[PDB]
Amino acid sequence: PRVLAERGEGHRFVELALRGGPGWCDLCGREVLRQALRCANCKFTCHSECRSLIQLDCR
Ligand SMILES: [Zn+2]
Ligand SMILES: [Zn+2]
Repeated sequence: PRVLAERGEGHRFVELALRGGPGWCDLCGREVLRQALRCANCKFTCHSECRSLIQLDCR
């Protein structure tokens, strides 16, 4: 249903619905449990708590 995503003044980060499929924090390279934030706009599927550490602008 949710077609629009909170773009904001920077990264969009598309919440990866982990309802059966795992997620790998491309940033670090480990396994992600929580709704990993995947900024397909430039970055990738990063860890939820890691998103706060990523202060990069939307390339
Ligand atoms: Zn971005
Ligand atoms: Zn991480």
